[PDB]
Amino acid sequence: ELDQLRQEAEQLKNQIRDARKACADATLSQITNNIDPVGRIQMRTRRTLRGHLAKIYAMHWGTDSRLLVSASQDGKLIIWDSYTTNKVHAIPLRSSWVMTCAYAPSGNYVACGGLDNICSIYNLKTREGNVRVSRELAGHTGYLSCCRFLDDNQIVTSSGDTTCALWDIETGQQTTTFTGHTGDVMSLSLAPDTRLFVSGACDASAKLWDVREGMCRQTFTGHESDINAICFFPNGNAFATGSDDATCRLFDLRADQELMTYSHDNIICGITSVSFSKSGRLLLAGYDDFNCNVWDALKADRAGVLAGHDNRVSCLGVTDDGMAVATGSWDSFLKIWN
Amino acid sequence: SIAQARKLVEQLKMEANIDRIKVSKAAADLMAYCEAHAKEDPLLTPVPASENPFRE
Amino acid sequence: ECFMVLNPSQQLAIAVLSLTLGTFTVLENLLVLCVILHSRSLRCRPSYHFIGSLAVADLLGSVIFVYSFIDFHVFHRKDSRNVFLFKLGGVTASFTASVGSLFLTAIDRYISIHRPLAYKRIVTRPKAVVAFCLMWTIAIVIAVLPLLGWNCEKLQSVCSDIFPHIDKTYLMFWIGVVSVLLLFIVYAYMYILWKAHSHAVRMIQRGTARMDIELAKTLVLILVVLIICWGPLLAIMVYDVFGKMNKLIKTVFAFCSMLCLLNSTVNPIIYALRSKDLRHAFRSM
Amino acid sequence: VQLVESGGGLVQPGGSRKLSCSASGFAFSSFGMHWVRQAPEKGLEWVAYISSGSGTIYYADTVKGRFTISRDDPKNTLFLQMTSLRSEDTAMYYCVRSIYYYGSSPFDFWGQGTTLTVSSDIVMTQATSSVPVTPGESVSISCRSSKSLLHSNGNTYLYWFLQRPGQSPQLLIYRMSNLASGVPDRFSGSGSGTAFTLTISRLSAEDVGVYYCMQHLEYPLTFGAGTKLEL
Amino acid sequence: CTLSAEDKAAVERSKMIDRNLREDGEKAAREVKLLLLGAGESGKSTIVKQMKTGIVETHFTFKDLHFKMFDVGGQRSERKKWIHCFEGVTAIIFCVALSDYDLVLAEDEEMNRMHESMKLFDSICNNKWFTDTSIILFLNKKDLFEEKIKKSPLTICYPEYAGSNTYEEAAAYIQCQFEDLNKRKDTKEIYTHFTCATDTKNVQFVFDAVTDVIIKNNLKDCGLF
Ligand SMILES: CC(C)(CCCCCCN=C=S)c1cc(O)c2c(c1)OC(C)(C)[C@@H]1CC[C@@H](CO)C[C@@H]21
Repeated sequence: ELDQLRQEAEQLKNQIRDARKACADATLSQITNNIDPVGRIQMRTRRTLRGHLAKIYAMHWGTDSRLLVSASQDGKLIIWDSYTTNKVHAIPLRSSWVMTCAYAPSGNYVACGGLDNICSIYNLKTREGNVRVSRELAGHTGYLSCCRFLDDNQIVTSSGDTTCALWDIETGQQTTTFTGHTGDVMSLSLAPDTRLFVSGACDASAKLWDVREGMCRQTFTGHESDINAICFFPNGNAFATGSDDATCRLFDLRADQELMTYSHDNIICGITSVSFSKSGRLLLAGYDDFNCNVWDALKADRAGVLAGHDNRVSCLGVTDDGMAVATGSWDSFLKIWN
Repeated sequence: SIAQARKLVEQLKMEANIDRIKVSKAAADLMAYCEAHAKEDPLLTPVPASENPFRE
Repeated sequence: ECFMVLNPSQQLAIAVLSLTLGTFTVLENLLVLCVILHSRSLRCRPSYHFIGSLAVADLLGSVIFVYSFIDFHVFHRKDSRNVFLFKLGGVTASFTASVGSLFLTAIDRYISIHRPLAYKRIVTRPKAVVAFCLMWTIAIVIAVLPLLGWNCEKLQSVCSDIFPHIDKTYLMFWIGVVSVLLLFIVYAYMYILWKAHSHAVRMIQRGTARMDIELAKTLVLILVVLIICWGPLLAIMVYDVFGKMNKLIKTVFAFCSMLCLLNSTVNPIIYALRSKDLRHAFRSM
Repeated sequence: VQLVESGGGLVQPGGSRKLSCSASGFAFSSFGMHWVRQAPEKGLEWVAYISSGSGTIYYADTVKGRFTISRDDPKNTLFLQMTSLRSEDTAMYYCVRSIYYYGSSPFDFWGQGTTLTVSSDIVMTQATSSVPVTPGESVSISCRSSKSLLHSNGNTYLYWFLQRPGQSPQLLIYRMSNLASGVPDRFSGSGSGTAFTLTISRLSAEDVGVYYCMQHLEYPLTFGAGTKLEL
Repeated sequence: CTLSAEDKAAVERSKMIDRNLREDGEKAAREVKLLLLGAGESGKSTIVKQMKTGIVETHFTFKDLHFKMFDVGGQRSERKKWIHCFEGVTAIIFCVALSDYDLVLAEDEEMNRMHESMKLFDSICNNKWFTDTSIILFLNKKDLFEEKIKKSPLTICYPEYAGSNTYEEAAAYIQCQFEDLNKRKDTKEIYTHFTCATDTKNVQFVFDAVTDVIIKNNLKDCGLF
């Protein structure tokens, strides 16, 4: 019967709720007292990357912490040098509705997908000079929300038809397919060892997946609305979120429940992308009221504000060495906040 | 939705059987991660323009 | 030759007025020059440089005028050339740059209804500051030109009686190079009220008048301010090539000099208060 | 990807000739192109340069004013009109392509090179003779500048070229330590400042040829006289 | 400028990339980007056949004006999470089939098909993004609308109608049940047109109504309005 299975599933929901309550002996906010607070961190705009002409919807730092791809809502995908703010490439995309962007961690490839449901993969370091499309990864139904390279041949593209996927670039077919979400998937983040990834969604639930196994390890819940930001802790054992009830939550993969919450009562707006710092002490979350504000990650004190943008900060990225923070907004500028 | 109602429970049984450690130990290494690596974080303490690439 | 004519008791009335209306226009202009640069949504629209150019020119030209106007018309204190001639040359630089900026806002709104699909490309912050600067710098070199061209002290010309050191050979140039563009403004705002008239008839003759009469209120009230102020001001000073130059003309022309700051007082009302995109920033702040 | 060259012949001194290279196989309009000549018993020597979009043209001081480098980017050809040529302008005139962005490899492709016979500044000092060597041997080929090549941005602008004889030189080490695409990993460059070494750890007989170093700090743009290798 | 020979030539690449974005940000500013919304079973395919995956950009020129229409009906995803991509469109072309006043949708409980296209209309007028973007509204299939209003009245889809089974008494009733769904009668205009086989005068309506939007958007960009 369909009725007795819903009679059973809530008991398993009542068993996971009891098991997480058997482990919540001490809150993180009371363990993370009796330590030094981080104090106010002020970060000034060091660069402004100007050349876009529409809403920057995504960016991704290249793994050398100097290059920077940035997909915006014209047909362009500009690869910025950051240290002397030149444009290394400008890649005219085939559909100008791109909701995501990814720099491959070898430097060679760059992917961007969007409302065309297709994850085009570009080959920068080539022989004939110009940046060339190597693949167009079809096969999703809804819009693409986030693309992430594991290496130069696997890419994890979470789309909006309630499904993530794992691709093989050299062939062009989905190897696995991570389903189990209700409602859209809005952002993913690979673990720093690239074995697991989480995937925030529009049913207020992140979900820890395994790229080798093929289905969900554990499903986190606790938000009130659409989760549209995910960042792993740099340890790779916890992860933040960000949602449209204007609150972050630091979850944990080993305790299977959220550890703290990041809400100020003077913000009501919603979150577009979060990102930890190096060492996992800051939780720089990008909000709809045009400002990032650096939460301390252990105590919920809002330890600064990166207001320099004239519209919604819709993409946020900390370098792989932690030397700078690049945010990009719905006005076409992309300020780098060292 | 008989097939959908089974797949929700086959996952939930496998999700319930997970060795959960405590928040007393899930946070004591998240604390131990930051305090070990706060020397390597150029956003907690501002290191000067001598070690900054983004000075000018 | 000096022209010591002064009203007996009417002099202090208009001098503390222009000291205060010249501050009543600074209170009228302070919250427009600030709001046009405070608000991040307003500066990036390129026509607001022209409303910005009119903003400074009616503060660079209101308060430099009035001290040049009150101290001349209390005891005639300033009696040299350099304490006088450069000072009005600063005044007629701004009030050339103001009506220069009124010309820029007129051609800005001219092509935005003549060539409507191409206005967004043409008037851009590259091409905005192209003409935002050159009209300002050809104002002053058309203004401090008698310091570097003809003085009646420096050379032989017909010395005007309206202005002591500025010649009648200058006031076919300056009334030229104001009214060559002040006649363009009343054509520019005539085409707007006709190209909207040919538009407003068409959206009813198609179906599914009313467009232009919303615009015509806030157009002729601009178009008469360029006539209720710059009209009788330029109507008096054309007599200098002519043969009127009477004392009652010299009496009443002093009572139309402060119309040029009354122009400057009502110009942010007809340009910034009509701006709904500026009006909410006045509501917000 | 090839860069074939036209022109060539035997003009009288005082005469003129127009070299042209037809570049095909790459997006030619975004490549800064060069001309590099090689006197027939000697090493390489730099002649001219044109940028992407022809927006910046340099010349060497020996051929400044007489030579005009130009190109037609829709035609995918790059010219060099030489006027009032001397008897020292007899060389094989290679064309080079070089794209400059962050992390690019300039001078990566060299043209065939047409001989143009005629009828009769940083200095790079290699100074090493035709070294006889057995394969499998570690060879250190050392160049030496007259300036500290390490720029303020941390890049050391030294390039290492292998001209196998009968061919055009090819890039090996496209900055201080880097390696061109296609060079086997046994080649390695080392050093900083003024003394640089190209160390081929394992050897063969296929990488025999003469080895030029080149600086790239500023557009004098001189080559070293090549350390010849032989078996 | 303490730049090397390659650092100088890298900036010359950045400046000749900037010169190709600005030269392609003017080929993109000359075009008019519409947005063909509408519910299912409306006749959006009737309109993109009258002119010329997920999104499908349709290009067509009229009187030296290059249009672009983005039919996002093939998305089948959440409309909330990508409708801010079209925040700066010129004019939302809407489509309402007049002929679905008596048809119902079998999925939801009551689900009159006209009752949901009215509810999508209220959901895109009153978006926080579509404040300025003036809706062009195409009431499709008026020829099929007469040949079933002589049989069946409009009182099915709307109880609050008091009129006879005639076209003009009821076709204008639907327009005044659509033109008042916006709570912004001051910020945007709703242009309405009754397309059946009117295939010459539908792009002419869009060219006229976009030129009305282009003019009024210019006169607020100048401040004059
Ligand atoms: C701004 C405006 C309306 C016209 C300027 C342009 C005139 C063309 C010549 N440009 C040149 S050069 C103007 C009108 C005036 O009536 C006066 C003005 C300025 O300035 C002061 C206060 C110095 C005058 C003092 C002497 C007064 C005679 O009793 C006349 C006063």
